[PDB]
Amino acid sequence: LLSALLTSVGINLGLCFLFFTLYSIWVKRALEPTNDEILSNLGLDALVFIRVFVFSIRVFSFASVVGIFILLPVNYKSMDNFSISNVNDGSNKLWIHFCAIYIFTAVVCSLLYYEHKYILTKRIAHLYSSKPQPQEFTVLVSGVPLVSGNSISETVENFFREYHSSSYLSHIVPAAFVSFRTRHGAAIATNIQQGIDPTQWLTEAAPEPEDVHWPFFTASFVRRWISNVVVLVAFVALLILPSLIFQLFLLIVPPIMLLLSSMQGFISHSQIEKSACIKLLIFTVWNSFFANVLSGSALYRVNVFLEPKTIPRVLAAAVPAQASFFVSYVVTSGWTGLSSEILRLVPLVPSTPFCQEIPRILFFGLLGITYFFLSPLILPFLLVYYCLGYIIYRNQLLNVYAAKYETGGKFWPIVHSYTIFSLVLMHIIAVGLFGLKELPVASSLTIPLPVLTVLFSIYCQRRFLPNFKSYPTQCLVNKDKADEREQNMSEFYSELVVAYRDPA
Amino acid sequence: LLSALLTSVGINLGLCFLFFTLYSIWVKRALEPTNDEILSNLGLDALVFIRVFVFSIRVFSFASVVGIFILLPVNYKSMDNFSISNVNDGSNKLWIHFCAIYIFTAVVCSLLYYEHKYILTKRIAHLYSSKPQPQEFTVLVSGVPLVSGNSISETVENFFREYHSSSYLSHIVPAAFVSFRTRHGAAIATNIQQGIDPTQWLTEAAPEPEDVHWPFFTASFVRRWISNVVVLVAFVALLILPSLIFQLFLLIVPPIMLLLSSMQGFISHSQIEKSACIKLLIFTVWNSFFANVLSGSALYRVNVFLEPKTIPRVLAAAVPAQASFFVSYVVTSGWTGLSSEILRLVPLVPSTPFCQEIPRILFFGLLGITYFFLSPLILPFLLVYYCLGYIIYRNQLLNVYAAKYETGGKFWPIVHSYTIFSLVLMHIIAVGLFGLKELPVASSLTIPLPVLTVLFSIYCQRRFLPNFKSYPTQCLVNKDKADEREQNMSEFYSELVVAYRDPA
Ligand SMILES: CC(C)CCC[C@@H](C)[C@H]1CC[C@H]2[C@@H]3CC=C4C[C@@H](O)CC[C@]4(C)[C@H]3CC[C@]12C
Ligand SMILES: CC(C)CCC[C@@H](C)[C@H]1CC[C@H]2[C@@H]3CC=C4C[C@@H](O)CC[C@]4(C)[C@H]3CC[C@]12C
Ligand SMILES: CC(C)CCC[C@@H](C)[C@H]1CC[C@H]2[C@@H]3CC=C4C[C@@H](O)CC[C@]4(C)[C@H]3CC[C@]12C
Ligand SMILES: CC(C)CCC[C@@H](C)[C@H]1CC[C@H]2[C@@H]3CC=C4C[C@@H](O)CC[C@]4(C)[C@H]3CC[C@]12C
Ligand SMILES: CCCCCCCCCCCCCCCC(=O)O
Ligand SMILES: CCCCCCCCCCCCCCCC(=O)O
Ligand SMILES: CCCCCCCCCCCCCCCC(=O)O
Ligand SMILES: CCCCCCCCCCCCCCCC(=O)O
Ligand SMILES: CCCCCCCCCCCCCCCC(=O)O
Ligand SMILES: CCCCCCCCCCCCCCCC(=O)O
Ligand SMILES: CCCCCCCCCCCCCCCC(=O)O
Ligand SMILES: CCCCCCCCCCCCCCCC(=O)O
Ligand SMILES: CCCCCCCCCCCCCCCC(=O)O
Ligand SMILES: CCCCCCCCCCCCCCCC(=O)O
Ligand SMILES: CCCCCCCCCCCCCCCC(=O)O
Ligand SMILES: CCCCCCCCCCCCCCCC(=O)O
Ligand SMILES: CCCCCCCCCCCCCCCC(=O)O
Ligand SMILES: CCCCCCCCCCCCCCCC(=O)O
Ligand SMILES: CCCCCCCCCCCCCCCC(=O)O
Ligand SMILES: CCCCCCCCCCCCCCCC(=O)O
Repeated sequence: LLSALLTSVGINLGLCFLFFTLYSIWVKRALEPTNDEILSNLGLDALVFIRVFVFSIRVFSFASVVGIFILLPVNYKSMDNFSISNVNDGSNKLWIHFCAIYIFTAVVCSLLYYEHKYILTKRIAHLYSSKPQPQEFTVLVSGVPLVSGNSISETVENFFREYHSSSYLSHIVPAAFVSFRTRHGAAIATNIQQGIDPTQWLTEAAPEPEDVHWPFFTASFVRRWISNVVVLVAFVALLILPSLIFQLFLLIVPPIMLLLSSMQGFISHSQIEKSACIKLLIFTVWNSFFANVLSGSALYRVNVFLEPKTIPRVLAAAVPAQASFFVSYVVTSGWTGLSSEILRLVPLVPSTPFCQEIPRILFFGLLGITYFFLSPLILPFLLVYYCLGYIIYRNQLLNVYAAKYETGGKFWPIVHSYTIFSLVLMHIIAVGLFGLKELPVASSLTIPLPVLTVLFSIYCQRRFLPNFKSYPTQCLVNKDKADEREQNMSEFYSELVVAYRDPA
Repeated sequence: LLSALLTSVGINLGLCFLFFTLYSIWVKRALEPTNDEILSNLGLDALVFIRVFVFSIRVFSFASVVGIFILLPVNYKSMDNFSISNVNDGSNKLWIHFCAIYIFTAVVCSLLYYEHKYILTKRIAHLYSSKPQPQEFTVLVSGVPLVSGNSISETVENFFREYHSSSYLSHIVPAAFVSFRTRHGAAIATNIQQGIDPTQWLTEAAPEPEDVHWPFFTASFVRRWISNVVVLVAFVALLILPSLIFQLFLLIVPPIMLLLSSMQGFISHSQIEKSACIKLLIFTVWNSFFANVLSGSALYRVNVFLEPKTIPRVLAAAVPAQASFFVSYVVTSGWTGLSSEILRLVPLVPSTPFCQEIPRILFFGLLGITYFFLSPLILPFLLVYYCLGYIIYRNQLLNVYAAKYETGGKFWPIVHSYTIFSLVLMHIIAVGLFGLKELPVASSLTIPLPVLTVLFSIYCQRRFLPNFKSYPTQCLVNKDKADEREQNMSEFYSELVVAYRDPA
């Protein structure tokens, strides 16, 4: 089998060039800038995207070295002879895999810990050095009460003038954009329930003026609730070398998810794309990983996940068999993805690659973590993909893309949570596998690993993640005070008050 | 069997009097006061307690009438001949039970809707008419940073003076009680993350000065985290007519749960008792309902709940058989509970009956809802219990109890959530039972009932429940402004600043 896999790779390389030819009928410039240049020139989303690649390179450089030089010779010309499945049942060499599963997990968790601190330092620093933006001082208020004898405008200003008299500026219009004097003031309007009735006078931080999903305002509350039901139904209906054809059809799914999320009741394109990103993560895990591992009907797969006590064995006995599939998958989707982006085949639309690429990076990471333990020969393919991606994307972000919004580093929590999922899924597989390999002690001793990993995640959920949703009082106050001395707020406020005028 | 059940009731009545005799070796006065007198004289917790009884009386007066005059004759001298189990398999009379399950559920949900509105009206009104209390303006800050060259006191005042300069008053002491000028000010300190690091400068509204669990402050953060692990372990270890003996041992469980919760890291006796209340709800559901229904070992019961697709049949086939058990249980625990309280056998300690009685009321409600559908003859026993309870407790709250704290109506969310659980469990049983009774159409059509019930619950979770955790800006501001005209805040503040002095 190894020579067939190498042949497949050669075929895919040949296809790459044939497609470039049909279409027609940089490294130093990408790598030299440092991360501080990325934060100043592109911003936090670009920086997180790059750090996701760095994280993956570190995770898999480690995994590749251990996988290839320590575990691979234990496991060991078919691909299978290099997998854990070639280890004798009951073997004490499985304790090497056991140590590796805790060390690898500890390393991944350590790397996540590091990235959380790194990214937050950059995020707090970004706030302190940046200029004030209209979206930082503006709240979108919705569910404005219908008051006889009064317009929506009158209802909104009376509410905010009465309850936020020290911070209210002005507003524009059953919803309105309300401006505040300070970031802290806006935080209060969005963090503390406003009216007696919590389902009205709803507050959310405003998106950028240029990122407002203006069609949002067309629908009434009932009308948009009806549409979000339709979106969910359509999403589920969507969920429920010829492999190239498969990949080519996957290339149109992101557009589907975006148009689908656009009618779900979001107020911004950032939310629509983030929502589509999440739908793609769900979609890819279901339609690529579980669909190929748990081969069968959609009903069969659903029934598998209704019986938790058997999941470890269903996956431990199903996943290893797909290692050769996934090498092909990664190579095909790898070059399809990278060539598609270089040649701009998608618009031939999101202003950034995040919606479509974060799910590719993360899906590959799922396979990397899962197969480090089970079949290490996948790891060098993933490592090459990530290294090429890193070079290519540093160039594409600097010279090709033109983001129409900034979301701080709000994609980072996706990466964290998805990574914990990848580790936990792998741990579940390992528990099941040590069971199948007749090493029940390891199977039992590995139960605490998912638990500690989840507790680690919870620690991070309480310790780091809240700062990606909002900034704390200490931070916002220090900046509001700095702005009072450093920024010309008397002009900022004149822009702020008309920033959200509907440009029509 | 019916004559044996009547004999058992007669025996229990005889035992009641024998026990009163050994111990020794009002209705108009309880019922005449209205709910406004309860709110003014006893407060919101007493009012909620009474409304829980009113809710149960209305739920079971309805259920008793339908159960006894509509379903009972359909079902129909053993007790079993009056149960749903006596209905022919495949019978169209099961559509009566089917209609009754939706009507009953709609009625219970309607009654919950009503109570949520009623209770909140009383809660908002209570806030507007009451005098300011020290606990409304005080925040307990914990996780105060260790700063070289500075005391904890210095660290706390510098943080609040710098970030809450418009509202800070004073504080007393790795934790401190910090006072604010307004309720809104305190709300900001407790609702918005304070420091950069969310695990430090933690803020929580202070409990009453007389309700502070002072031992809390003895432990360091690590030391109390160690203890809460011990509490969980001890709790689980506790979880894992001779029926009187059983009930008598259950009477010591509340003391165990209270001492157990006292070392878990709570800051007040209100939290300890509420925590114990929750542990008792968990304990009773596990050790009384599931232990008797799912007869077997603890491991067996745990395994039952690891297979969701079979739960409906395991319970549908197990619960109906216990109807005679539960009639005896309700009668025995009913008189044991009421006589124990009248004679003060528990102190021969909580200042109120809430910790111990809310779980009795709610457990009985679980049985009422479950057996309305399956065996209606239980319902009159529950109805008598609730009616006697209502009379007895109105008297005990007015003349016997002396609460050492006020928690608003914070027990109400327990009642809501527990009630939704009771309805959902009953719906699960009904789905399983219509399956067992060969009426698969009803089994299928009942699936939406748990779903709508849960969506109703979610609606209430967003619509009503947040107001039981805190008051909204509109409410707090209207009151802070009223206090500026109506209350002598210049004296309140002098009491506020020393209110939490450790009385030692
Ligand atoms: C059998 C298949 C369908 C299982 C997949 C479901 C679970 C295990 C995975 C798939 C993708 C994941 C999500 C991706 C993005 C986000 C946004 C963040 O703000 C909170 C967590 C959250 C919401 C993740 C939690 C867990 C998740 C929902
Ligand atoms: C077998 C398949 C379906 C995987 C197992 C699913 C369960 C047991 C595990 C795997 C990883 C876990 C998640 C890891 C990260 C986060 C982010 C936070 O915002 C909420 C909790 C949340 C979302 C966890 C919930 C439970 C979780 C989804
Ligand atoms: C098989 C047995 C162990 C099942 C029992 C577990 C579930 C179904 C029940 C038992 C008691 C219930 C709880 C009682 C009190 C409260 C406090 C409130 O602020 C939020 C909900 C919450 C936390 C309830 C949610 C559901 C609950 C946890
Ligand atoms: C068979 C036994 C174990 C019962 C079934 C358990 C599940 C499916 C259901 C029954 C009732 C439900 C609960 C009803 C009320 C609340 C209060 C809110 O604060 C959080 C959600 C929460 C806590 C729900 C979560 C899920 C729930 C616990
Ligand atoms: C198993 C032990 C060996 C471990 C070897 C680890 C090597 C890691 C190399 C990571 C290089 C990442 C460079 C990122 C540069 C950047 O910050 O953009
Ligand atoms: C197990 C065999 C492989 C050994 C490990 C090889 C590590 C290769 C990755 C080095 C970091 C490259 C970072 C990307 C930018 C670049 O190409 O310079
Ligand atoms: C293998 C299961 C456990 C997973 C969790 C491992 C987490 C390890 C990282 C946390 C310790 C970080 C210590 C940093 C100290 C410093 O600041 O120098
Ligand atoms: C028996 C089948 C098991 C699989 C069930 C999968 C359920 C996943 C539901 C989506 C959870 C993520 C919610 C996203 C919230 C958001 O938009 O930020
Ligand atoms: C065997 C199947 C089990 C499936 C378990 C699915 C668990 C879904 C968890 C949803 C998490 C949603 C978190 C949102 C947090 C946020 O709002 O930021
Ligand atoms: C307080 C936080 C607790 C977190 C617990 C997270 C548990 C996630 C599931 C991982 C363990 C699954 C093990 C199944 C073993 C089996 O039953 O065969
Ligand atoms: C039952 C034990 C669960 C432990 C799971 C790991 C949770 C993370 C522990 C903290 C790691 C960071 C240590 C440095 C703390 C500091 O100096 O701030
Ligand atoms: C088969 C899996 C079903 C899902 C149940 C297991 C997941 C339990 C939830 C764990 C995440 C808890 C997130 C809140 C953390 C916190 O307390 O701050
Ligand atoms: C099945 C249809 C018949 C329904 C009959 C319902 C009778 C309900 C009686 C409830 C009385 C509750 C009195 C409570 C007094 C109070 O507010 O304290
Ligand atoms: C199905 C047969 C029973 C018929 C319904 C009987 C209703 C009895 C409850 C009436 C409300 C009593 C309220 C408690 C205070 C009191 O006793 O006056
Ligand atoms: C049987 C499943 C559905 C359960 C949910 C039923 C909820 C019914 C109560 C909501 C409607 C209340 C209308 C009140 C109108 C008014 O204010 O007069
Ligand atoms: C397989 C066994 C199924 C039973 C699992 C029961 C888990 C119940 C855990 C307690 C949930 C309630 C949390 C209370 C939070 C609070 O203190 O307010
Ligand atoms: C078949 C077994 C299923 C068991 C499912 C248990 C679900 C537990 C839900 C816990 C709810 C905790 C809500 C706390 C809300 C709050 O903090 O106020
Ligand atoms: C958006 C909120 C969704 C709420 C969904 C709540 C579902 C709770 C479980 C009740 C239905 C259980 C039916 C099991 C039927 C079976 O599989 O045999
Ligand atoms: C898929 C449909 C789910 C419906 C579940 C019931 C949720 C409650 C609906 C609102 C009931 C109250 C109606 C009165 C509204 C008002 O006038 O304020
Ligand atoms: C076998 C049961 C396992 C538990 C999974 C079913 C319960 C799903 C959670 C439903 C409650 C959601 C509470 C949040 C409501 C909201 O969005 O505001």
